[PDB]
Amino acid sequence: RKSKKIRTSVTFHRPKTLKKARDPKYPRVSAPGRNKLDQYQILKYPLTTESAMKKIEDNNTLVFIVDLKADKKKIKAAVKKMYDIQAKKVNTLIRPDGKKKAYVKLTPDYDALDVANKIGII
Amino acid sequence: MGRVIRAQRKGAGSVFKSHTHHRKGPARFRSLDFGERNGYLKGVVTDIIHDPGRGAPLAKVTFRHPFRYKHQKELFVAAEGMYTGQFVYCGRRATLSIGNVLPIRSVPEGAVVCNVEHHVGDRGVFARASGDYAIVISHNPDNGTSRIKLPSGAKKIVPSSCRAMIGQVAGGGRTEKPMLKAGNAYHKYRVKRNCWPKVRGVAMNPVEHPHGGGNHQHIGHASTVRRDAPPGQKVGLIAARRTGRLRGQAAATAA
Amino acid sequence: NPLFEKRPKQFGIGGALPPKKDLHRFVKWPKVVRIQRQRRILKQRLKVPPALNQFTRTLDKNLATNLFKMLLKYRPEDKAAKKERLLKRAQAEAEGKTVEAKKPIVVKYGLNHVTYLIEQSKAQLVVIAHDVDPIELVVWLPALCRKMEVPYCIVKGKARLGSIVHKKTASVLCLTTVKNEDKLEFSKILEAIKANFNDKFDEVRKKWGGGVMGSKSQAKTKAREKLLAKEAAQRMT
Amino acid sequence: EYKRPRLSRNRRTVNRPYGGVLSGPAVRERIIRAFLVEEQKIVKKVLKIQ
RNA sequence: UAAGGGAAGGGGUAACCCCGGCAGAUAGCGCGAUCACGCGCAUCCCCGAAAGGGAAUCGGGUUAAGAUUUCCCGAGCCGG
RNA sequence: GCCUGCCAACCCUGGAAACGGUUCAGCCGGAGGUAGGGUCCAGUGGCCGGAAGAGCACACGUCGCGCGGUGUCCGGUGCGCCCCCGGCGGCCCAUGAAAAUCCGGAGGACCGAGUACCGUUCACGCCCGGUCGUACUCAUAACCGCAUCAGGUCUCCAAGG
RNA sequence: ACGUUAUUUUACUUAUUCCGUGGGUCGGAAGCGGGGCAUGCCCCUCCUUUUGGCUCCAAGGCCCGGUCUUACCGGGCCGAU
Repeated sequence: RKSKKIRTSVTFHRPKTLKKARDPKYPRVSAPGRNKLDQYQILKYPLTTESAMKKIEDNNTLVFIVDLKADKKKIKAAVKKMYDIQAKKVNTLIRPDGKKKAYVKLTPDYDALDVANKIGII
Repeated sequence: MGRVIRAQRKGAGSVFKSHTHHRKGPARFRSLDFGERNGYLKGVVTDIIHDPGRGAPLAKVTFRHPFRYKHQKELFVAAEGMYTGQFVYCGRRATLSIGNVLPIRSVPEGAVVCNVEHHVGDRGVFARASGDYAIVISHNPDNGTSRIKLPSGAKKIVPSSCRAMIGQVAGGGRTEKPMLKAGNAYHKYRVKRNCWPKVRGVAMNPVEHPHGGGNHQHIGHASTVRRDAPPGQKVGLIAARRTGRLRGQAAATAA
Repeated sequence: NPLFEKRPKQFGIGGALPPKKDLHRFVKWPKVVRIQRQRRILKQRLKVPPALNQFTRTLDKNLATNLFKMLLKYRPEDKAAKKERLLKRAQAEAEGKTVEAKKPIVVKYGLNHVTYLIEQSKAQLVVIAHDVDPIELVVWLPALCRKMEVPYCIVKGKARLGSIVHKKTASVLCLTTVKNEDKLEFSKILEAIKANFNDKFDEVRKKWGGGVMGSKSQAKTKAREKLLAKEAAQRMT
Repeated sequence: EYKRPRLSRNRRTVNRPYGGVLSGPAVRERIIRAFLVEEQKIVKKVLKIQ
């Protein structure tokens, strides 16, 4: 493509400036090793305490103890998969245990009390 | 022997260094394209900005013209009588008015200048401290050499291509009238690179300083030490031609 | 004019970007460009030994090109060509039962090979590259040929010789033998070197270094002109 | 507050040229300068050539 | 982002380690741009004040407690 | 939301001597004042929206983990106190940062249509907003001095005589 | 004669050295102005120039134009030696 005169002429009307050129890259074909699906269950169990119990009634919210690599996005998806409910917020607390306590605010359209019964929590 | 003395501490380190960053910017002179018969590089004084780093002003001259590779802007050294909105001309064929900078050859003999270049493009070497000025002593039709009598009084051979600015530098008289406080002295030295109080060599311990020690106050030995003397040794009045109070003069070369 | 209003305008200089100018001669170089340009210039500046600067006095373009036309016949094999030949020979000798091919005639090439041929006096003519990055390597080649009284020629372009062999640097290639048909025009080539060096060994710089420097040439003209004017005016009046 | 927000287009500007930039009596000073230079320039040019 | 610190470069120092950038300057980052191609540019690039500087919230209620902050009503406000 | 600020600043009128207004530095007006009429910065207050559906004080009720009702308003004063915010003035051989963040204007290429195309820095409507800390003490007892040590240890609120 | 060899002085651009930059408009010639010199035939052996001038604006799209391949589309060259 490039007929050498063109590059020379561009620099000719310039006082230096910078550079510019480009060149390609290629991915291999040999299949880098290790195929895996090591995956933790973010929801472990609904955490059960006196302070958990009151909140279910009061504010439509189950309280779980969850992994130490928790966020809000993954856990909301997980709650939807496993208990068929929409979660409106997830709230994150470090514990002196060294794991993360999750307060998960649930939908009013299917009440946390009647979610609770099949994965009982006090 | 002794612990190391205070001069050697310059070295590097923030503690001995000044706040050079606070200082307001470059003092540089924009390197002429060519030409300059009145206003081919036209500057406009828009401010005269104080420089804390020498406590005397540099005129803010703003060159603004475009292209892309155009190089412009910033602080040429202030001269007397300059005003805002007056145009500044920088280059070879520039008109002879105060505050304009041009090669020394085109400036006539006997003419007061401020700034000179000690080889082209080093931007200002001779006379920059306030109320001082060089006066260009000789030229003739000499391609090689312009001779300038400096504020030191020395007559210097320097190339005729070297730029100088017409006028004397501004802020004169600065040093002449007395501080009349220790506290006024402190503030000036704080802003520049100097540590303020001078402890005398006598007042220091014999370990720290050669002149220290002794029951009564005195410098123990002759103050004058050799120029050839090495670092550490070299103290007092170094290589003094004479001492005691009479009848010297300025630097007086002859040709 | 209905088409446009202002037919002339001055951009150019005193406003607008100027004519492009010679920025091929100015611009910030990479390091490699800096060193390569200097090397030829410095050849002049330092005194150049007797073995060198016999070089640079190279064979003519017309002579060089017709030399290559002879070599068109003799060209050495490619990687593919050699491999191909083995298959042809193997088939012919085994199945046909035919006696071996005619003796091959080609240029012989490579430093150690060719230099041995000069010693034995097998090589009729050797063609020597002007270039080659270790200059120590190639000073020996005309020197040895001259000593043994075997004719040689120095042609520009190490790459140009190399193209014929279909490789990289040949450095030298030579003809130990030539066909009877090529023999007549081969005589012209032998004459060619002793038609630019039918001379005794010019051992270039006596002490001389320099070659003329652009600034110095201008300075010299001015100095000469002033002197000439003065001298002429004394005689005249 | 002063960037892409509850505010409408007008509140960032004055309609005149150099609306936010120059004061208005300052703007006219540069219109005067623009006028003076162009008229003077033709007079200068014809004088020099002759 | 600052004072300042510190990879990257060149160079000493075996080396640890230290200055600190260089041929990121016709080595590529950035924008149109979906279309593959063109156009533009440095002193880079991160950390550095949980005090500098700053995208955006209030009220009431509650428990063992700070609540603009937890909770909740009602009303917003900012960014995508 | 509607309305509203004087200093500073600006517009228009007008043409001033018996010259004026005016600062803690002489500064407004002689490149147009004093004076008359406007305009702007919107700290702030007002009234309305928020928002009483709240909260506060009462009465009554146990009708209880709580029931029904009211009233909750209108002025005044300044060398007060604290803090803020405004525009000034003193200081200096001292003249008192930078960036993210970021709009503006100048620039006018390019793209502009009608039964649609262009605005989409506007209003209204729809969805979403991740990561980590939040206990509480903060000291004559939760900190540091072996320590429930008369010590020390950064900051905000600051009643009445 | 070929230089050879040794002291010092002195000079050039290539080592090295210093400094200038988001390496800019360098140098040499000639275009075009025009002057001074004996200004004579221009006057070379020279000196100023070579698109910008009061006038807190502004100089960005290598530009409009001219010109050529090229139906328009679109590309050169020149404008700006």
